[PDB]
Amino acid sequence: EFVFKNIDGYFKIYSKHTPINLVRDLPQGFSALEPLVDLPIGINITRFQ
Amino acid sequence: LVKNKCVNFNFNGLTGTGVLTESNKKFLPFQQFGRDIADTTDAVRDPQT
Ligand SMILES: *[C@@H]1O[C@H](CO)[C@@H](O)[C@H](O)[C@H]1NC(C)=O
Repeated sequence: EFVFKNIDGYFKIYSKHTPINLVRDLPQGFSALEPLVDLPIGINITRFQ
Repeated sequence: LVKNKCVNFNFNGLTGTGVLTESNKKFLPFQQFGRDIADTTDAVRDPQT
């Protein structure tokens, strides 16, 4: 799982990696993302692929 | 680094006065600060060490 947020001039990426016992959907259990990378770029994005 | 003696401490433009002793509590690599329940700067990470 990776969460990407762009605020106040710098791009941010947060990632937490966990193996899941059940294939269907996503685990109900709570897992908190730990920042892996923080990038200072002024880039703007209105689309992602 | 002086320990066990009250001394003025400045870390990255942050200044506080106290006795600095090693903290048993451990935190993840990304974190650079520790705080108390009163939103006070309870613990630090020496930048050099
Ligand atoms: C950033 O993106 C938004 C949405 O596309 C746009 O309105 C804005 O002009 C862009 N660039 C800057 C420098 O604000």
